[PDB]
Amino acid sequence: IETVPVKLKPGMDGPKVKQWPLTEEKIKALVEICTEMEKEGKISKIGPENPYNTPVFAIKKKDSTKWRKLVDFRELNKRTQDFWPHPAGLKKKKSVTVLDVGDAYFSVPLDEDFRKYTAFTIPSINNETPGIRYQYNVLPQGWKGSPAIFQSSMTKILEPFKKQNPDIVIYQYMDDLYVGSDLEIGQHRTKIEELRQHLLRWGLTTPDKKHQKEPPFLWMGYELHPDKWTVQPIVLPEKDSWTVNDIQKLVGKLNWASQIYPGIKVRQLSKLLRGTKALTEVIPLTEEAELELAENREILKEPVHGVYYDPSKDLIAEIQKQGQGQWTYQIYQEPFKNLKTGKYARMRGAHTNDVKQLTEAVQKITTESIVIWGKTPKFKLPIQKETWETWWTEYWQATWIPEWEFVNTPPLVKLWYQ
Amino acid sequence: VPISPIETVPVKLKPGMDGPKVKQWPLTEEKIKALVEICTEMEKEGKISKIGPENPYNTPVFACKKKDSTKWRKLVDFRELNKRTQDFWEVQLGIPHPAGLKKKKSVTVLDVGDAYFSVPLDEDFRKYTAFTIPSINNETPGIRYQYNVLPQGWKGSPAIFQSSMTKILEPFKKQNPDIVIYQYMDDLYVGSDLEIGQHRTKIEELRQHLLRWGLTTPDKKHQKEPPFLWMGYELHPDKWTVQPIVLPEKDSWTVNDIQKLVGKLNWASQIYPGIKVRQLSKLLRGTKALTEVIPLTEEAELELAENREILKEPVHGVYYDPSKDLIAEIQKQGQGQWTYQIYQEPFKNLKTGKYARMRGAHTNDVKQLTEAVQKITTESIVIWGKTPKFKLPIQKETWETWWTEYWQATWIPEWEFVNTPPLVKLWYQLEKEPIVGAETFYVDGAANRETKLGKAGYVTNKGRQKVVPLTNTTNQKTELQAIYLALQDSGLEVNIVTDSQYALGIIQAQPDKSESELVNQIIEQLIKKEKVYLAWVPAHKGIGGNEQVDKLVSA
DNA sequence: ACAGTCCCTGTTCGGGCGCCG
DNA sequence: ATCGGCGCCCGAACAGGGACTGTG
Ligand SMILES: OC[C@H]1O[C@@](CO)(O[C@H]2O[C@H](CO)[C@@H](O)[C@H](O)[C@H]2O)[C@@H](O)[C@@H]1O
Repeated sequence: IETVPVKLKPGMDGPKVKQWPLTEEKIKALVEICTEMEKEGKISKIGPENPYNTPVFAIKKKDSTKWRKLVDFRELNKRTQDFWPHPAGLKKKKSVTVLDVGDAYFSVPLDEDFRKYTAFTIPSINNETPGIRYQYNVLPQGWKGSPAIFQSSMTKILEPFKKQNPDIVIYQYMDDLYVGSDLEIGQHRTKIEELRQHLLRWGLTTPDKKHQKEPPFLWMGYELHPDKWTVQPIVLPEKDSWTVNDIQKLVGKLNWASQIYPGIKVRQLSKLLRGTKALTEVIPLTEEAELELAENREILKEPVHGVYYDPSKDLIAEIQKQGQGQWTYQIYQEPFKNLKTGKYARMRGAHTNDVKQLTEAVQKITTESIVIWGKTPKFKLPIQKETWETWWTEYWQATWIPEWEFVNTPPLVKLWYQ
Repeated sequence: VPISPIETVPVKLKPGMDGPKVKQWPLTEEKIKALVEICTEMEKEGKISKIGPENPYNTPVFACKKKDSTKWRKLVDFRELNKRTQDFWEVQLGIPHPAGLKKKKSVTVLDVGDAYFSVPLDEDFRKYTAFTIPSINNETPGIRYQYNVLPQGWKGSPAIFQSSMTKILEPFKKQNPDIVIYQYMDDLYVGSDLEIGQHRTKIEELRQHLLRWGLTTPDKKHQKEPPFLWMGYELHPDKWTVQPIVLPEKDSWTVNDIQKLVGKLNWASQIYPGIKVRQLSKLLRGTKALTEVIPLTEEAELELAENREILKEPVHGVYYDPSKDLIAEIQKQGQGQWTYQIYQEPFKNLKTGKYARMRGAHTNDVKQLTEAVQKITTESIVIWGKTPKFKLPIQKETWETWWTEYWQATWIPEWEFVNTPPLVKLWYQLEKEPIVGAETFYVDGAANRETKLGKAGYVTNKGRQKVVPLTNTTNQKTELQAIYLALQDSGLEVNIVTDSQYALGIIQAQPDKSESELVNQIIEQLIKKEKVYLAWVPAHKGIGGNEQVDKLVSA
C-alpha cells in the first residue's frame, strides 16, 4: 500500500506547539506506548533538526484501566490540506454507540514528505533528560487527514454490515464510529458486538468494555440516546405580587430575549415603573400589562422559525455556569440565531469540582454537534485560561479536541435558566 | 580523543537563503597571537580544517576568556549565520531542581571536556562556518578555516549536543536500568543504590563508555564526594542548599542595579522563605534608562532590609520521598504578595517560592489565592510529577460561598484549612434581594467623546438628586463615578440601580483591590455599608428612575 | 449598518537571575 | 565589546475582542 501525498495549505508551515507538563502517571504511560509504537514501526525517533512539535498526553479509556495516547492535533489539522452527506437520521435513532476505530489508521503508511509535521515530544520529570522526540510513519489517530485517507477502506469494511442491517445508521467522525439504531437496549448492545466482531475480521477495536450493563456515567460518551435530548426554553416568573425590582428584572430579561424572539414587547410593562419608586415597592399589573406578559409567555414557549444550519459557517457554543451543578449552553452560527439550546446538570464531581463539570459539559455539547451536524463548535468557556489548562486533561476522555477560547462573562445572563 | 563517532545532525539553511559573508573586525594583538596559536592547535586536534578561495562565506571571529578559567574560549560572532540557520525544536524543556532528587546511596557529578568540540558537524553544513583570521601585517591576507565540530555561538550547537548526548547515554542507560543519570548539557549527575565500591566500578564503565564515543571525563571535572556543586546548588548527602548569593551594597542605585537585585532575590526565593520584591520592582516602572540613578523609597528600603534579614540565616532544602505525600502551604504576606513552602515533614521544606502577580485591573484575595494555587500545581508537576495536598489560609466556608456564587468555573484541589493569619476573606457581600426601607438610588453618568468632559449623578425614591461635573473622563468612568456618589450620599443600607454592565461586572466580582483609584474608593464604601443591593436595568428603555437620571446626565 | 473610543486580556520581547558550552 | 540554548520573574508595547456611542 502506497502512501497518499499530503500537503499543507498554501503558505503555511507546520505546527510548533510547546509540550505542556505531564504527571508521572501520564509520562510513564506515554513512554511505554511510544516505545511499542516504535518497535512496530508506527513511529520513529527524530532529533531537534525537525522544527515541528505537537503536544501529547494520555487519558484513561472509557470504563477501562488502559491508557489511550491522545495527540493535540488541533494546530496540524488547521494547516492540513482539505480533502475532496451527513446522516440526518442518526440524531433520530433511539440508541447511538461510539466506537473507537482509531487503531485502524496505524495500518496505512503516511506520505514521507508529510511525516515531519506529525512530530511530538515526550517530556521527563524534573527535566532529568531532554525531550525524546518522535514522528509518525503511519496514519495517526486524531489527524484530520487520517479518516479521509482511510475512507476508501472504511466504506469497504462496513458495506456488508450496512446491507445486512440497513436500519442501522453508521456515521464516522475522526477516530470515532457513531452507530445508531432503534432496537431495544439489549438487542442494540448485541448489534454493537456484531459490528465489533465484523470489524475484528479486519481491524481491532478498543478492548471490550469491562461492564456490559451500562453503569451510571461510565458510558457518558459511549452509549448516547439522541431521541431524549431536550431544549431549554426561556421562562418568566409567575407571581401573585410584583415589586418594582421584580418588574425591572422582567423588563430587562424580556428586552434581552427580544433579540432572539421578534414579537417580544415590553412597553406596557415599562409603563408600570414610570415614577422614581423604591425597589421593594409592590406594583400592581394593569390589564394592559398582564396581557403583554401572557403573549410574551406564548412567544417564549413557541419554537423559533427560520433558523437553519449553514455547513460553510463554523459552529459556536457558549456555556453559562448557573450554579448548583447546572450549566446552560447555546450552539449557534450567527448571534441570536441558535441552532440548539440545552441544559446539562448533575455531572461528576458533585458540588466539589466545577472544572470536572465543565469538561464533561464541553464533551457532551461536542458529541451532540458531531451527531447533529457532523462539525465541532468553537467553545466560549466561562473559566480562567490557567484554571482550564491546568486541569482539563485530567477529566478528558474523548478522542477529539474542540477549539476554545476563554471569556469573562458578566452574570447578567440569568436569562437562560429560571 | 578523536571526534565522536556519533552521526552528524543534518542542518540546513532557511529556505531560499545563503551563508554569511561578514568581514572581520579588528582585534587586539593579545588575542591575535592567541587565536593563531589556538587555531593551529585546534586544527591539529582536528576540530578545524584550512580552507581556500573556493569558500565564499565568512564570519567574524574573536576570543574571550573562559568562564572562571585560565583557558581561552574561542567565540565567533555568528549573528549573521544564526539568522540563516534553520530553526530547531529545543529538547531542553526546563531546569532540574534538587528538591525533585530522591535519596541515593552513591552520587557522582561528571562534566564532559570540550563538549561541543567532541561532536562533529554536518559535513554539508561546514562550508557556512567559514571564517578568516586577519594577520598582524595588513599586507598578509589572513588564514581561512572552517568548523568540523559544533561551534560555540551557533544557535544549533546546544540542541545538537543535547540530542547527541542522549544517544550516547542510551546504550549505557539500558545496560544499567537502575542507575539514575540527570543529564543537562555536559554535566552528569549519576546516582545508584549500589555500594560505594561497586558504584565507582559503574562510573568507570560510564567514563569508558563515553570515552569510546569521544567524550572525555577529566579528573578536574570529576566530583566523587559530597558536597556536590550541581546546577548552582550544594548537594550534601541529606540536605541541599544554594551556592552563596551575593547581594550588592551601594549607596545609590540605578535601574540596572535594581534589575539585578530583583533577579537574585527571585533566585533566592526558591529556598529562602519570605522574600518580597513587589516594592523593589515598583522602582523599575516607567524608567527605561538602565544607568539612571533611583532613590530608594521608604517601602523599597524596608523590603530590602527584610530580605537581607532572612538571608543572614542559612537555609537548606530536603530531597524528595516518593512514598510520602507532597504538601504545600501558602501565606498572604503583603497586598498582592504571597509566599509558599512545599514540604513532606513539617519544617523540612523541599523548596519555597512566591507568587506576586496582579492578574487583571480589578481582583480580590480569593482570586489571587486561586491563581497562586495553580502556579504551585504546575510547578509541582514539573518537579515531582504529581499534585500536592494544600494547606491554605482561607476558611472552608469562605471558599464555599465564593465558588458557588461566582459565575466562572473555579476549583482548588484537595486542601485543608490552616489558621495562620492573615486569613483570606470576602470584605463585603452584595444582597440577593432589594432591601426594604433602603433609599433607592438610580445612578447614571455620561461623557462626551470629543470633549472628554462628563457628568455623573443620581436620583432617589425619596426625591433626592445630585449631578457632579467631571473633566477629562470617559463613559465607563462616569458610570463608576455615579455608583460612588450613591454610596457616599446614602446610609448603611442602600439600593443602587445602574445601566452599566461594565460597572456592574466590576463590582459583582467583589474586588478588594484595583488598579483604578476610583474602584478602590468604591470598594472602600462597600465595606463600610451594612447591606447593599445592586440591580441592573437596560439603558434607554424608559424604565423607572433610570430615565430621570438619564436626562440629567446626558445634557 | 458602519466607524470610532474605551477597557480588558493575552502574547511577545526586553531587562534581570540562574544553568551549560 | 561580543555568543548560543533553556527556565523563571517583572515591566511594557501591541493586538484582539466586546460593548457603548455617534453617525450616514
Ligand atoms: O488552551 C489555549 C492553549 O492552546 C494552545 C496549546 O494548547 O493551542 C492549541 O490549543 C488551542 C485551544 O483552542 C487551539 O486554538 C490551537 O489551535 C492549538 O494549537 C496554545 O495556543 C494555548 O496556550
